Amino acid sequence: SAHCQVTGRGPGFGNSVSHSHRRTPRRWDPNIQNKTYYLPSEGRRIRLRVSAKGIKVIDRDGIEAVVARMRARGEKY
Amino acid sequence: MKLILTAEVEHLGAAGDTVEVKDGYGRNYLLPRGLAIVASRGAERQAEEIRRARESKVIRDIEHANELKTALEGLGDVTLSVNAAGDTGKLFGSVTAADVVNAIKKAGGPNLDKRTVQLAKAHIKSVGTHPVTVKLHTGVEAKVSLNVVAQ
RNA sequence: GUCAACCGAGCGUUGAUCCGAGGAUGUCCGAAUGGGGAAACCCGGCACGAGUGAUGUCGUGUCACCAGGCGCUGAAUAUAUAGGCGUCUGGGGGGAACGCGGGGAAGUGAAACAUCUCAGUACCCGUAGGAAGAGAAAACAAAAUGUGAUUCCGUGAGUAGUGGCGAGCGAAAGCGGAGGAUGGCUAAACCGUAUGCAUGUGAUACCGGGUAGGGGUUGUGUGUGCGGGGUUGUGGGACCUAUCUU
RNA sequence: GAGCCCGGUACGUGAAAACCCGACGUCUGUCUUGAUGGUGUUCCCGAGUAGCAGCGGGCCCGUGGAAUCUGCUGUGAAUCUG
RNA sequence: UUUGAAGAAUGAGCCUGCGAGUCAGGGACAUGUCGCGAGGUUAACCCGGGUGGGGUAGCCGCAGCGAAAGCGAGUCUGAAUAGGGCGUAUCCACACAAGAGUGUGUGGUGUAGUGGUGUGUUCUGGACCCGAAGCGGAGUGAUCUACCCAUGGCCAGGGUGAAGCGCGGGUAAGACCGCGUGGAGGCCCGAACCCACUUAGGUUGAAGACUGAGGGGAUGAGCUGUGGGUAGGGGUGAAAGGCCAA
RNA sequence: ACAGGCGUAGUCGAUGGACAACGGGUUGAUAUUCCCGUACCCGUGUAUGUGCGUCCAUGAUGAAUCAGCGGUACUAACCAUCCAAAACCACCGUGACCGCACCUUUCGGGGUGUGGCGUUGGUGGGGCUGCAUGGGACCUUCGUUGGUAGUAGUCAAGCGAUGG
RNA sequence: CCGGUGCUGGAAGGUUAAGAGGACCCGUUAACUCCCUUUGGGGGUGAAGCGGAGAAUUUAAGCCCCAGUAAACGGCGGUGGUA
RNA sequence: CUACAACUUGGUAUUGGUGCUCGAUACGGUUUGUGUAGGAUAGGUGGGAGACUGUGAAGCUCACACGCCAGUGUGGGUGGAGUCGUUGUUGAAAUACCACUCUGAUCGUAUUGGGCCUCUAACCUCGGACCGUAUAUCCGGUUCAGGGACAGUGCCUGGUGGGU
RNA sequence: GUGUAAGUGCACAAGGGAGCUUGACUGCGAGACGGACAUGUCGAGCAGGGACGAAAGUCGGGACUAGUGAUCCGGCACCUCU
Repeated sequence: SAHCQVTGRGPGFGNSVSHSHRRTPRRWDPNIQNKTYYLPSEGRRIRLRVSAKGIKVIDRDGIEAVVARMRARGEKY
Repeated sequence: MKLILTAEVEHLGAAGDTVEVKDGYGRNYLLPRGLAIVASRGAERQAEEIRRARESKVIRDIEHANELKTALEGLGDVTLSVNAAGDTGKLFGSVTAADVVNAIKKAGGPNLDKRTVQLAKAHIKSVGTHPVTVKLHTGVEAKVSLNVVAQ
């Protein structure tokens, strides 16, 4: 995928099941979405690819904080 | 989402109240309008609620209030406080819109919005005296006469 | 130089041929990078210089892409932004193995076979380094008054065990050793700070008491960036508060 | 078929320049305005995390009574009688 | 190799050279030999120009029975010394009991394992050698052939005579009829060209799929050229399980 | 997931489009290529002259007003319409309701037509206040013209698109 | 020809996952009441809490079921006797 | 036979507001305790010597209704001092006041839920217009219009499934 | 005739009948058969505690041979094992 942006919750690769096994993965994706937000600092609307988890992070942490944390990682937002 | 209301709303209460509501309501409707505030801290939330309430009450305007502010925008010279280097004639840091509007607060009276201030047309960071204009109305806009504190 | 002779013409005691380290030159293709291209071949721009009666021509340089920093502008549109223009530094690809993270089979064995095994091997990817990774206890142990970062080797052990309890897989603790740095640096409470979004007790508060001018070291908030203080386990630390006070 | 012919060995010599080791003096900081201990209570000790549930990986361990380590979702706590 | 091959069962043209039970590992079992002997021996490692010295962590023996606790020359089961199972190197000498097959208590004789090495078999590894069809991963290939796209070119020559149009008859007006023009057609005969039906030959060929004489289509669902695209469980296919570099 | 898949600007790509040469001779070997002759298409200089317009200014336009005639027309307010605010009179099966004679187990409960305020209710017309409408103008004023102000400015050698 | 299989439609029912629930019990034990020799060992009740497997109940599609559909796959019979 | 893709169902995060309707949970006054002695459905139960009335009560017709239809409590209104005190019968006493409150049916209040009618602010728009842009059926951004807590995506789950 | 196929046996009855009744037990087992191996078959005799019988003595299923299925993995009751 375009890859998460605030955390880095990438995929994973499972395998087997019950009822006798069979070996066979099925990526365990993450739940990213395309929520947008508003930066009152620079007067702008930003769209991101963020999981619901990361939305939780935002609403109990801020957006400025998050973009600074992403600036660190230098994601091409 | 534990948040402190700023205005009155259906089935919540009135301004100043404290409510535990649904997360998305508070996420999408209230909080990104400056109509509420998170409840994280006692005095922090209290001060933010008080100040936001005063500012929301004081920010209003109508078309005729714009027609009157179009006349009252020719105020006296509203000066601006500065820390910079007068060595070469360049300013250390760009000066806010809050500073200009609080100068108007303590000189002329109107406590306007930082948003509509055409500070770009001011071109701060050249030491001198910058003119200014503001989106008061759709069509009507009036001008202010300004000066700077020499550094 | 040579396979590799032949011929011709020469140099060398004024130190040749030869050997070593550094420099210079370094056509064209190639990450290839001015644009283009069937790889090594076609066309140009800009500044300067050479050249013709002028054009053509020639020479020296430089012009790609992105990431970041700085600088100018801030389109719809108001704030202002994406973007645009200039400059500065990086990266770009190759490599024989060795490494770490991720993906990831099958023939085979099971006298068939799917679970299992072959193997997390081959191979593929992304990035490295001269080595890598791990690494300072939210660990082991068993009432012994014990050990004291990690890694790699020997043993424990083909054992305890696991397993269509079938084929087969398979430790660790502990013990002896190599090497020793039983290593260091931070965040938070708390202050001093620049600030930045807010407001206005507009005052008995900003500080060492007190003698006090002010009348706000903004009055009180709140995160930000800087500086101190603080780095622990038998708990420590910041407030507090006595004592000697190198 | 060579100890005494030749090349060379045992052995001792040798570097204007460049490169690598330390060695130094520069240069750079850094503690110095300090410490040892006392004493009774408030505050802090790394949060979308640890934990629990659902699918999965790998650990001697094939879901089994199955800890510890972990990946994705969902939910989601306290600071030392922790 | 076969019950049985001189065998009309296979293999070998001839010579010369090359070509198949191997190695690892303190692995396992059995057995020779050597050192030690109720003891035996070291591993990693350290020091050693060398093959040598050290290194006690470990392993094998020295007591077993029992699922286990646990007990101990006895122990387990069991209510039981009441029989049995396993064990107490073995033999030797005296006793008591029975001859249901011998046992039980004494005394002495006193227990032999381990580490190197050689041989044989054996376990894990390609495991005496050669031999598949075929499974999987990553890539190369549409210059042949299948289809499509873009753009050009080629189809001698001779016949038939549709629609329409005109004139005339006919009409009340038409429909209808004749003469002419026009010159359509997945039309006709036939070369180039594209195919390939029969037949003869060729069949260690002229040819790794052809030739001779005849044959089908031959203005169209055409043939062909230049450039290009689709790629492997996938393509493409006027579909035969055909074609995708003999 | 990463590798990489698509793809706009753009850039490459003829098998096509546009673009200027024909004949003869020559060597042992080349030839619309060299030679002979006659032609053509790009650009480039020097000079010759016919007309040239910038400067002179030669002609030829508009701005746009102070404003006058009549007329969109916040409009002070006027020509015609209904309905119902409170609502006017006439009457009609009335929630409680005041209430003639009687059905009715012999009676505490099941009713009827005329009768009365109320008119939870129903029909008809007239003084009626709110209403907006089309018509003509006044303020604003937009349409028609005298001075003016084609005066100061403006178009006029050319080349002229990377656009239509 | 609508029985069998399939397609479309419609849910009165029966079976029906996950999830939400968490009755009742079983582990552990703060605290008591007896047993005994004595240097507290062995028995019972055993609060809340933390845990274990957990029911009752509410649960959709589907399936069973009700009709239609064959230019939809498909299927189309015998003995006897009488002129 | 086992399994996977793809499709599909539901729960859940994204993902919310108001209204109505249908459930049970708890704070709350409430309907309601037929054993004979007998006014006799005797609410069991702990203080217990008057009993609430008059901040307007018997018997009462009627608004009401259950119904174990003998009977039950309730209210417009007269009534204006009435039943009653262990009334005595008893395991048990009033159904006197006060009350821990259970086998009950009703109903306010926090809820916990679902379904339905809707708003928009998340979200979607290969719908439009403008800009970056000179060129761009791309892409992004603003805005208009619309849809709309549905759909899409993630995680768990059931089903069909020779398509593999 | 012998519960059920056939054979070997049964009159000395193992056939027929009547009374008590649970040995259709527990802990073992000398020596033997048969034997690829695992399986399979009988077994006198000892001990507790019983039945029947007056006692001797017989009874560890049925006149005998068929009537059933290894191992692994789970389930129930009891144990003074962990």
